[PDB]
Amino acid sequence: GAMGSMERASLIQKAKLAEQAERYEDMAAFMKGAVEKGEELSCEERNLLSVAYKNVVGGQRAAWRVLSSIEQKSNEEGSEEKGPEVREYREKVETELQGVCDTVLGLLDSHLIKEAGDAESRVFYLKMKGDYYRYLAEVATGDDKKRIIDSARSAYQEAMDISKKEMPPTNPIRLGLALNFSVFHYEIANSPEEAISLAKTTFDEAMADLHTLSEDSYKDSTLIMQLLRDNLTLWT
Amino acid sequence: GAMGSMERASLIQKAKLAEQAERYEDMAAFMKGAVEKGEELSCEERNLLSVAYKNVVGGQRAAWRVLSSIEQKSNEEGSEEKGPEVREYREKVETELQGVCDTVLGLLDSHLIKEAGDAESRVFYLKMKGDYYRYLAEVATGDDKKRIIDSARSAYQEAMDISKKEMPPTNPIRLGLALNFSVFHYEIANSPEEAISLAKTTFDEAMADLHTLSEDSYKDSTLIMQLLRDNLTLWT
Amino acid sequence: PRRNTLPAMD
Amino acid sequence: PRRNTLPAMD
Ligand SMILES: [Mg+2]
Ligand SMILES: [Mg+2]
Ligand SMILES: [Mg+2]
Ligand SMILES: [Mg+2]
Repeated sequence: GAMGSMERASLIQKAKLAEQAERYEDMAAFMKGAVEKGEELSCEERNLLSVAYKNVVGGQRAAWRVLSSIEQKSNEEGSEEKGPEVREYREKVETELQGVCDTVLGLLDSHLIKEAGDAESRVFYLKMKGDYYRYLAEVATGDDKKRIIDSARSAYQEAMDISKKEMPPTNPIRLGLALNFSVFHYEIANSPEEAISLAKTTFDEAMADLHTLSEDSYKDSTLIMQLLRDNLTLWT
Repeated sequence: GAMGSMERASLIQKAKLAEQAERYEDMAAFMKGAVEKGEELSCEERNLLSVAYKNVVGGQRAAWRVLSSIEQKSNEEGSEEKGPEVREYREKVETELQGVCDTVLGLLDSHLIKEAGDAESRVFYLKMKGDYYRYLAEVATGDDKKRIIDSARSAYQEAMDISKKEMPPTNPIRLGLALNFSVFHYEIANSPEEAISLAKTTFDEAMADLHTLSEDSYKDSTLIMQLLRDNLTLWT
Repeated sequence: PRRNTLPAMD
Repeated sequence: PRRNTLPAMD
């Protein structure tokens, strides 16, 4: 690992500098280096890991969608043949995206998840596992697409089971997990009714628990509740 | 070169796809590959080259400025010592930036400029040479800073001399060259009066030539004239 | 206007 | 609000 000679604390420090500089590829490399030191991650370090890779894969996913759309127009009737270049470049971006997803899933499997015993860390990492299998599913077209989708589902489901048992309904990790699993149902699993049911139950149960919260916790939870409501408004 | 096996036309096609996908590092690699085919670039291909590398170096420059600012706060009195990490990471970003500038300057020197005989191509490439020496000057602190600055100045000056002789005062390349050379005077050469004089003379001479232009040429030239005016408003 | 997942890009 | 040079970033 290219980060093997750098101190864990220095990697975390530079991850935070990279975030401020909007150097998210650097941020992700620094956080990968920190994970590979072998120690568990704190709450703030987990969020650095998530923010870094989400920004990296977000650029790739946006690019893949643009290129996929161009590729599909070219396969319409009446479209002029322009050669293999669009497919080739879409495939190049797709392969790079899949490599980033494989890297994150590898970090979770070696060995973040197996050492995560607290609800907050285990649910966080299982949500991440569901998310990055979901991004693999967005580009999957072959024989293992069903298995990729079921890997995402299985990770989300175990995270949901733990979060329901161990976290209050307003917990921001529980809420973001439910938001993402709901989107999984809507656009990956072809299950829009499940997506809507999950978003609405999650919103309603969080609403009924807001009265227990401080002002700052209330702001954190209601922000995510609004994202759930926005999705419901889009879907109904 | 990693692009040596790809057709020139396919590299240009994929540069345009990369632009649409906002994959500017890819765009720049594709256009570098196209330049290394050895043929001269058309007007549209020159602009693809410029847009690609400007976006790449623009991310690096923005990052360097953030990191430089953090580094300077840390060297204030009363600032807590936090180790070498800020300087190290600023240096890392700076080295990568310098490598991109060196790559562009290498393309211009081997062999874009020496084959550029028309005013539009020669002025374009000399402006690029001034620009990328200018970005080297923005981060230069050592014994060759004066030589870097004079390389930028010399490139801009030859581009100015050609553009004055061979192009109308409303030509968009002439106008953008003057805009950038004016900024060179203001913030690299410590010559704000020269910067203001150049921007105002450039604006006034373009204004007096607008009557010769089509509607579409008028829109192109007046857009850049507004950037000159905005700089003058900032500086006076 | 895309549906929301978390975290969001910068 | 930064002074202008060309081209500008996306
Ligand atoms: Mg190392
Ligand atoms: Mg129904
Ligand atoms: Mg090749
Ligand atoms: Mg004066």
